[PDB]
Amino acid sequence: SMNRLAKILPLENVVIGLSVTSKKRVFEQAGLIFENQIARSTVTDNLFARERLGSTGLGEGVAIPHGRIKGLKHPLAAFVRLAEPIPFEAPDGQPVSLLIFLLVPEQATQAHLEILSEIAQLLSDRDTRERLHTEPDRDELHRLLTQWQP
Amino acid sequence: SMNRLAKILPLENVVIGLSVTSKKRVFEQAGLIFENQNGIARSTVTDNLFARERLGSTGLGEGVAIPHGRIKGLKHPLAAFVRLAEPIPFEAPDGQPVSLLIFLLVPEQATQAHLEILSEIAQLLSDRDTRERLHTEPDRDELHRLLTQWQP
Repeated sequence: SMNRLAKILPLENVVIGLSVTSKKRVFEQAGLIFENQIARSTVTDNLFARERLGSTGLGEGVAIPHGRIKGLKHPLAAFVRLAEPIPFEAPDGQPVSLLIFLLVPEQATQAHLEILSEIAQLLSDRDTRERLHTEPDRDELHRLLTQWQP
Repeated sequence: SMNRLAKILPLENVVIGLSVTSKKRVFEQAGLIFENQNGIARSTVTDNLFARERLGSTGLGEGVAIPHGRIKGLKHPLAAFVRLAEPIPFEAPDGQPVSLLIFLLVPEQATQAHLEILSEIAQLLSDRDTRERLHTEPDRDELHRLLTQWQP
C-alpha cells in the first residue's frame, strides 16, 4: 500500500543518472525538476542556503535536502540518484549519491514532520537503500519510494 | 554549538540503565519523564505516543527509535533520551530490537521548527559513531552535551 510520498512524489520527479561534480549543480537541477509544479530560483536558493547551515546527509550516501517555499500549497518531493557520489559534508564523511528533496509550504502542518520522518526511515533501511542504489528502472524506483512501509 | 535539542532536552530527561520488558513499559516511563518535567499527564503522553506508534513503527533501524506524539495544551516541544539496559522488540523496520530512544512531544499546532527538530534527531541517530557513543557513554552529563551539541 501507499505511503505519504505517493501523494507528493510523482513519477516524473524520480530522476537518475545525474552526472555532476558540484553540490550546486545538484540543487540547480532539483530546482528545474520542481519548477512551476514555483520558480526554480526560489527552490535552488532556499535548498542551497539551508545546506549551508549543516549537511542534510544522513550517512551511507543518502541525503534529505529540504526547505520551506512561500506560495507552495502542498508538500512536494523528488528523488535524485547521481551517476557518481559527490562530497556533501556528510556526518560519516561518505559522498552522497541518493537524495530525496522535500519542499513544504510556509504554513506548517503536523503532516510535515511525519513526511520527513517517513523519508528518513525509508533511507535508513539498509536493504531499501541498496535497492535505491542499484535499481535501473524509474517506474520501479518510484514504486519502491511510494510503497515502502516500516 | 548548540542544536535545536538544547532548549527542549534538559539533563533530567536523559535516562539510562532503564530496564523494561516491553514497548508499553518504555512509553509509560516516557510519560513519567515528561510529566515530571512539564506537568503533562503521564497517561496522556503514553496514550498519544501509542496513538502514533500504532500507525507504524518509529524505529529507524539499528536499535534506535524516535517515538513521538502531539500534546494539547503544550506550548513548546519536549524531548527526552532513554537508553534501555537491554534492547526490546519494537517492530522496527529491520527487526532489530531497540535500546536507544529519543522521544519528541510537540504542540498540537505545528510550527516550522518541528520538522527541523525531527530532522536533527533523525540525523544524529542515523550516524554510526554517534549510535555507538550513545550506546556506551556512562555519564549522563556527557550524554546530554553530546545530544544537545551534536552537529553533522
